[PDB]
Amino acid sequence: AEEVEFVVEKALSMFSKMNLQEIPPLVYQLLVLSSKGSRKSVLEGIIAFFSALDKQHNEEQSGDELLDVVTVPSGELRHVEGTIILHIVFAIKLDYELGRELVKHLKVGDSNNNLSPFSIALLLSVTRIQRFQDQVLDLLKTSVVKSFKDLQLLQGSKFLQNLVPHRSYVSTMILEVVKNSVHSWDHVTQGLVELGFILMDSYGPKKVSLSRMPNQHACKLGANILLETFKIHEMIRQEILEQVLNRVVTRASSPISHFLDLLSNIVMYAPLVLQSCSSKVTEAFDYLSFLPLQTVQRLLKAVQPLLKVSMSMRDCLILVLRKAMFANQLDARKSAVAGFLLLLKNFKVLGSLLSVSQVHVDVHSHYNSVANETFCLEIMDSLRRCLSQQADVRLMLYEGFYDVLRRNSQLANSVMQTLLSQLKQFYEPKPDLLPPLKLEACILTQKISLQEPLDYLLCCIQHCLAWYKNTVIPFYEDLDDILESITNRMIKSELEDFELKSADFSQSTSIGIKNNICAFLVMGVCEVLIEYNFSISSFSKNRFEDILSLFMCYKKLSDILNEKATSDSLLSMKFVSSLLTALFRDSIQSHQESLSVLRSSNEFMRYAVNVALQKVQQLKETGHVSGPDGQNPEKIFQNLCDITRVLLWRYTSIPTGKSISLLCLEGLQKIFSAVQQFYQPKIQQFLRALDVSVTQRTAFQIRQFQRSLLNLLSSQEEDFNSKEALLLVTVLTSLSKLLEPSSPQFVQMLSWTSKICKENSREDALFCKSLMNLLFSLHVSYKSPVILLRDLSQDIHGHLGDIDQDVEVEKTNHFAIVNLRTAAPTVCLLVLSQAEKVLEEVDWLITKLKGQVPNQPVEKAIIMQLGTLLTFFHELVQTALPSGSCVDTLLKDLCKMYTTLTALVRYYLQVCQIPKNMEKLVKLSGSHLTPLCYSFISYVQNKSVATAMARVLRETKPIPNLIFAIEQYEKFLIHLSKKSKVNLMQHMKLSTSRDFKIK
Amino acid sequence: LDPNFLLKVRQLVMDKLSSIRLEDLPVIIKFILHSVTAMDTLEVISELREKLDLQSGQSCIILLFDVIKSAIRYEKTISEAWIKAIENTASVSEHKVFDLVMLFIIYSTNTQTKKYIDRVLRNKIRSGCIQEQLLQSTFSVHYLVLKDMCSSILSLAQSLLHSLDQSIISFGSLLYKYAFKFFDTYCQQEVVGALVTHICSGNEAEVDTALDVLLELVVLNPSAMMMNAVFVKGILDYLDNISPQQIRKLFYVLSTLAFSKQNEASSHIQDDMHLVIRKQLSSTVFKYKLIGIIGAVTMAGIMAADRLSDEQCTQVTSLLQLVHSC
Amino acid sequence: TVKKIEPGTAADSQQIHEEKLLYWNMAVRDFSILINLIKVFDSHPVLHVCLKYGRLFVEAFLKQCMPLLDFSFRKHREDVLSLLETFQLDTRLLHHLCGHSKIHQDTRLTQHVPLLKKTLELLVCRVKAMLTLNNCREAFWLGNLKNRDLQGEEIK
Amino acid sequence: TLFRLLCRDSGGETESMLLNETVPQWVIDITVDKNMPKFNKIPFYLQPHADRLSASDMLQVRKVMEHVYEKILAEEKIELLCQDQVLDPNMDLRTVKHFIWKSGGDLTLHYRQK
Repeated sequence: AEEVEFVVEKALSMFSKMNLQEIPPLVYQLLVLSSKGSRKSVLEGIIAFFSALDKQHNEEQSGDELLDVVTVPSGELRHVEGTIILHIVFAIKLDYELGRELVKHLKVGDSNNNLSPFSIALLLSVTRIQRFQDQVLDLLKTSVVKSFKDLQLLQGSKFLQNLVPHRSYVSTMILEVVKNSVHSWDHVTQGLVELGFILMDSYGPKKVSLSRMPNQHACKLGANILLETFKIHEMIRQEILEQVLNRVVTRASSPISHFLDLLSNIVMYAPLVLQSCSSKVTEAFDYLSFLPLQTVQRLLKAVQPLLKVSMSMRDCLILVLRKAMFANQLDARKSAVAGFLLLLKNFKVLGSLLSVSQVHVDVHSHYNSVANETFCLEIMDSLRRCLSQQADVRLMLYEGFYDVLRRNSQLANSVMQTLLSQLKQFYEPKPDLLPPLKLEACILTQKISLQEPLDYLLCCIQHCLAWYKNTVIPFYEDLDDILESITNRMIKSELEDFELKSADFSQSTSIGIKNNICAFLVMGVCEVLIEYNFSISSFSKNRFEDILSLFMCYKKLSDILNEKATSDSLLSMKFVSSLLTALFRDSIQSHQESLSVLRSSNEFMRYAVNVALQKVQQLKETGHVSGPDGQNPEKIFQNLCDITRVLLWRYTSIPTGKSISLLCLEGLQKIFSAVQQFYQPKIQQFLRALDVSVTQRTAFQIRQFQRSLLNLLSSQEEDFNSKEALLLVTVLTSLSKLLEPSSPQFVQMLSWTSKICKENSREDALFCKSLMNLLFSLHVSYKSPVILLRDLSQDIHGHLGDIDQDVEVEKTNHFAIVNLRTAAPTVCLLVLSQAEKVLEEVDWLITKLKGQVPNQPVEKAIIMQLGTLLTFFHELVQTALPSGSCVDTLLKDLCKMYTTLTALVRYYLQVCQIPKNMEKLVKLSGSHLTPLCYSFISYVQNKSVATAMARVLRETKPIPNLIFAIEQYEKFLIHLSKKSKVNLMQHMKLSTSRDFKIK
Repeated sequence: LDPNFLLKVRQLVMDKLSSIRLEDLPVIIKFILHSVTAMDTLEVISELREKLDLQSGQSCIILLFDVIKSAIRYEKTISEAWIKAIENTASVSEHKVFDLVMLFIIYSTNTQTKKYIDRVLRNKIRSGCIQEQLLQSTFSVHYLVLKDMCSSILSLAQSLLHSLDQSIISFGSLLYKYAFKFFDTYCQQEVVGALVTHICSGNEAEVDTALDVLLELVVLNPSAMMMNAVFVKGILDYLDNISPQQIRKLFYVLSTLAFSKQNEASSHIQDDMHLVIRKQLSSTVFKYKLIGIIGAVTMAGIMAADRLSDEQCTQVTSLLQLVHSC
Repeated sequence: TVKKIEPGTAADSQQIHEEKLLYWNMAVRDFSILINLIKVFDSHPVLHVCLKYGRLFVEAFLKQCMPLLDFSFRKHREDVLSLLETFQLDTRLLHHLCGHSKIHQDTRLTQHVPLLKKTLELLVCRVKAMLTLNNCREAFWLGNLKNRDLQGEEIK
Repeated sequence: TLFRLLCRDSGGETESMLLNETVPQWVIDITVDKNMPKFNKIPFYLQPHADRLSASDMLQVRKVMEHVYEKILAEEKIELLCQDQVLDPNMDLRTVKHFIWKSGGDLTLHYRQK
């Protein structure tokens, strides 16, 4: 055993001396020799040599392509690595002990510094052995997740970030394994594809906080792995596309959003897809009829880049979709309607340019515009026949005709005749009969349901007509006449001609359900005509008086339905942005006289702002907006900028159901959250459109909201607008995330929040909780909050008193926000959560530090953190906390405090073959924490169906858990006192025990 | 249609499922499987598991499974719901041929359930739910549908053989033997190639078990193993990581296969085995000299086994004279 | 033997509950005699056995006897208090044994102390849970026991 | 032959639709995505005539001359040699490897002061 150890070790010396091309011959002989001798040292040496060899090559490769000092060229380096990996893999196929050593050597929570691009590529090729397939792939999955947890933990702390020099991450490591796999590493791809699918299956979004972000990163890595492997390796792409389509083409209604983005990215290389894997798309197209409507629309939008460039795929899609049209089975014509709508709103040119002995002939015929127009018109005629189907099918067509009419201008006439004819079925052309529309004809009774979305039909007509009269001009003269007729007759309607103040309006009776459904249609019609009368005749008084009367018709029926007991607004986002701008910040004498009609109605102000809030909320929930151009991120972003400017101006210009200014502040909070969530790269352009860098513009907005909060605080307690103050802090919290922490602007935000917390003593607990959470979020990214935590504990101790009931605790009054009512359970629960974060950071250092063996600077910082956190706990362990969750959380946190102390002692137990600071920390814990923990336990216990048994058996855990933690700590202090020959138990008193004795 | 009205007609559809003909079984089931919602999946599939008996007759059964394979091809929930029905069952009597056939179909068709099928299979075998007779009956009468997925079955058999429980190991060995017996020539070569990998793996448990399977295959079907001798001969190149006890067994199966028949194919292997040992007996390496003695004594046992002409008697005698001299 | 005594249910015969309670009292007396023998035999192998198996006896007590005490505390009150009071004398000697192990810093002995201390305190909290289930929370009251030697000499 | 056309006819409606289906990815990368192809790299040895370096194939001998000069006006003082032959300052490494080198190993260049 010793003799074979020397011969291999001497050969590892030859690794750095012998030529690179000579290594693989040496490895094979030394690997097979390892069968009868040492096994771990053989694999560890090969892995260590190439890990440093690759690292040295990476360092020297970076730089200009001008003359460089390169030892090993990348071409031969990947060749020797690739053939040596195959040598190791072949050895495992005959040994099974070398493979177990490799997994055990590369076992991961710990950073696992032995992981490298060479070792990861070695592990991936090992997965070709079915025995080690699941075992190795589980190792790689755990490594990336832990690596992302480490990355998230470092970025969220400044204390932790200073002490840890940066290290590479497994996610970065695997990506360059894919990059290096181009050099004939075909033995890696199969395990590389399997790992990418495991990462995306195990950590895909299951929507159907702390751990959600690292899970999203692991899923993204799988998509990056699968996408990059698709481009490089031609023989694995057909398996990637087939597996991707398997998770997407289902009726299981499982969350597949991540899979659809990967499929959309793969088909961006359409010629790359058509060359090898094109049948998989065609078989997927065959199942489109059986898929649900939601799946078909999302699947077709994913393979849209493929359809844009390829004629055969469009021909295959049309061929399949045409069958679904003629298919008698329902729920499949719905997918055909979606297929034609998506295909007709995106492509101006459609159409092409068999039996056993039937072949296709390449006819060289020029493209005919007339033939294409006839082809497109025939499809629209097939869509017109679908306006007699279920209300769901009509809804898609109304939403889709506007996009179709904007893409294909030749079909504009077909749309209007199709739309006008449908309106005639419900429009009363008699110039004096009321109501203007036959609301009973839109209802299907068989159970009373809705047959025709008449309000959505009018919305499509109004938008399509508006586009018509401004685009194709440089039926239409009759469409304005009808809409004008509907406008006037709806206003003079007495709200009884609809058979609607309260007849039944119930949710169970048939007539009640019909009235509720009919109530939505008339309100939706009012919204559409409000949009219509705004643009026509420009800013004329008479039309605006008709909007207010139309709104009152909508508002009155909205009130009656709300009080007895919703739906989206039919206004487009562009109109809401345009309406708000004129309604608040338009100053032109011609416009002023007409706009005074709309500005005088306060309820119209509520409606206009609230609809804008609805539009923003749809963006956050869904990612797109309901109205026209509601799935175009560029136009949504432009509308957010204009809406923000109006809401920002209104809130700042005039201070204060809810008032208009409060509504504008509420909308501002949603927009800031929505902009950062979706339009992350447009933040500089978003802040630019409000009237340097992101930090300078953000600070200007931040200081604007800072002054507003100062005015609320400066007022009296009864006048303190709690709702606005919390909403202001939410705005400041979101904006402060944009500042760079290493900047004078960030320091001012931290310095302003600290001053507010130290001087204001509001009685509202929700405001205090939000303000302190802002202070701690800012502070943690600046420095360790242990000093801040220690000062807050002294305030909680001062207000709530001491458990001794015979000594007086002096009131520090470090922060005025920590008053007698907010001290518990608001500040106490808040600081305990922050101290729990501090312990999780320190315990991460010790784990990283212990597994490592700069041991000197990290040890001092850890001891300094635990030394300060001891004083924080020393204050709370002798506070008369209420019997609720404050005691339970402190007991659980004290257990975490002692667990971390034990982990530190066990570290020095491993290293001591004891500095003065560690001496003082052990002495400090035994003089200020341990004796007072026993006093707290006595304090807590003395003062005071099947679920009752559960509650009492749950209450019996926390105190024994702490006693175990203290005794476990003193056990390892005895072990350290023996190894280090210094008695650490002289600092510790004797353990105090309790005896129950019933009265 | 009305969900309640659709439920009632589907219940009547499955009510008389036993009394219907054979050719309509695909289309009637084709209706039911698509007539499944998210919540109703578990309850419907459990009924269909028991309401189905299955006891152009050979073709229509294949058509039935072809419909099911297409029906669950894009449906993971239905495939997963089938296994839950089998997992919940705790009585051996309920398990039938149709039960085992479906469990293999889900394995081959959908790869997202490889692990879940494996874990449940271990429990059923270990608890005695799945028996040799159920496996024997499954292959015997429904090898037409199983033959399509011989690669999938052998991957399942190979994984079962890596276990540490004799019940699982015995079943995995049986899965190898039944695949060799009922499938075609190409999948038989896969069976032998899979066994050779186990013998060269290094595990004492796998090498011992795989050698027993090879001996059973030789005794059962010497003619089929006769043309697979090239791969079996390849194990002789990896005698370094094989114990002397297993070397004796490896020579026994090689010797009993070479002398099973008197055809011209055997005579090529017989003289091939003589020369392999002849060049091991004379090897300067001492370990291979001992391997030659073990192999030559083993061959002489089959050579002189009593059930022998003079020319055979002098041939085995000459082999012993060679071993004595070396 | 103690692990095999089930608490049964509250709907069993009163004599059955009385018999089990009498059975538990004998087990505690036998435990008391065995534990008290560490005063004369105070070698490490004896203390290791007493320290290791004292924890297991207490764990079985609060898992098997405590549910029985929940069922029968109103009808049987003097017996339950007598059983708990006598068992309290035994647990005090377990505490002194834990202190004795830590004072002499015997690594082989102190490696059982943390788990026995948790179960010793878990018993104390379990008694209070019993009183709450019988609406006697105000009857519960703790006190700090004096640290004693193995012989019984106070450590101060 | 997948598709044949004249150069000027690519703009037509029929040809453009046909080009989208026939043009392969390796032509799309350069003509549409405007990506830049790889730069081939030729490593070589600098040794004193009596430290491996990797450079672009297009690198001139002058660049290698000045690198040695900084290691130890550059044109006048330093003459580079290969196979005991003088190297033209304007000649590139790619040409040197092909004509003068006449060997199957990494190109070796020898530097000596003029």
